[PDB]
Amino acid sequence: NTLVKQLSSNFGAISSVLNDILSRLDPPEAEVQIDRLITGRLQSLQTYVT
Amino acid sequence: FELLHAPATVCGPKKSTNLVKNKCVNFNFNGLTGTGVLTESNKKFLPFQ
Amino acid sequence: SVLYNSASFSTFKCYGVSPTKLNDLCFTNVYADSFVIRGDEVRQIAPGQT
Repeated sequence: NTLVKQLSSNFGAISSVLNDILSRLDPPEAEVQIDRLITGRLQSLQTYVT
Repeated sequence: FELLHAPATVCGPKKSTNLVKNKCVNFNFNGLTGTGVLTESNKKFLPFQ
Repeated sequence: SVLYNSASFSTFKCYGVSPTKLNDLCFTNVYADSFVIRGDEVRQIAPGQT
């Protein structure tokens, strides 16, 4: 349950829905927004596996 | 502008399309995108949600 | 999209959304404000500026 709850966090981005970012922005400005969220989710998964 | 605040009523001229269900299809509801299977719902909503 | 180039405005910049993507999203309670300012003060109207 704790792992699943992590999908509802901004992680410093402007929204927590990837489709929203892909829909309301262009790639050149969506790059960093996707990058930060990817980093956060990867860290959470690493902790769970450990 | 403000996004996802109410039952939106103002946006650009994109033509609607015939409704289909019970198949793995894409969808686009007031800028809400995604894919999945649509089916009839037994839930009930308050008349403002 | 038609307004984006109908009058060829001198300055046209969008924050939080791409100008070419305004033809798909659906909004609520669109506001509009207008004024007249000198040329120098235009660069100081962007949010986050002093």
